[PDB]
Amino acid sequence: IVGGTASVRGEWPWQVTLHTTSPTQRHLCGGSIIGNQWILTAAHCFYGVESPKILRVYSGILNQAEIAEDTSFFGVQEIIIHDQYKMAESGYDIALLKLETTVNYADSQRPISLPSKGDRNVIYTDCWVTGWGYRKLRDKIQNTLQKAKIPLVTNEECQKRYRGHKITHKMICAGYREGGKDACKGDSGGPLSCKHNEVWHLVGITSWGEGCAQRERPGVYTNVVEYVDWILEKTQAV
Ligand SMILES: O=C(N[C@@H](Cc1ccccc1)C(=O)NCc1cc(=O)[nH]c2ccc(Cl)cc12)c1ccc2[nH]c(=O)cc(O)c2c1
Ligand SMILES: [Cl-]
Repeated sequence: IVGGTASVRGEWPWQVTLHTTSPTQRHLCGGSIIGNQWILTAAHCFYGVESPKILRVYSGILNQAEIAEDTSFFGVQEIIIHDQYKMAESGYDIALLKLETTVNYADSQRPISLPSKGDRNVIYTDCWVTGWGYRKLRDKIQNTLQKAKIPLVTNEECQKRYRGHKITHKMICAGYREGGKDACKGDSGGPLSCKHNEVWHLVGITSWGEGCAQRERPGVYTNVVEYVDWILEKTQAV
């Protein structure tokens, strides 16, 4: 996260840190708890991941220092990537992780509500992006979960800012005209969370951008409301 601040413990209790054990253990991506056995994240996080067996999900984490070899984690039973996903910049950057055990909800870890299809008209004015990513384009993974308030931009505006890309209605953008605050490397798969009427929704998934925090380069997020049928369909049994 560029231009953000340290979070309070438990203010983002849907936020997970997804780790890989290969070759040694490190943070890979963000993700959101959406159900007792379900993390929602970005499809591009699994480039070159051959097996779900090298994945570990940590919940209720503020600082990465909390993760040691004795720290408990959720194993991943199944990675489900959207079958139309080819790569982040051309959309469909959405994946589900089916955990091996279920999350026991608490003030430290519980789920975020998916957007309603009826919410497509709501103008959100209280949106935050969170993560352990870089504080600038060349940098490293941060210890403490950062947060940044960032206004959504319209798809017409965002399209103007990426004339070499096709910014579709299944993408949503957010950023300042002058830059300054943004997601950056390490943040992807994490939530773009918008509070409306005292209720938080999972409006987007951190996907990509050109650079981090540049002027006239909004962050691009998976537009979650566009995938509520896909999520329902994929999270059923057998
Ligand atoms: O590059 C990373 N993530 C990329 C995506 C990715 C994920 C997994 C493997 C390869 C690449 C990212 O966050 N991508 C999102 C992203 C990148 C960027 O440069 N600018 C942005 C501007 C706006 C928005 Cl919304 C997103 C971005 C990434 C992930 C985990 C890491 N762990 C480490 O221990 C050390 C790292 O250096 C590291 C880097
Ligand atoms: Cl472009």
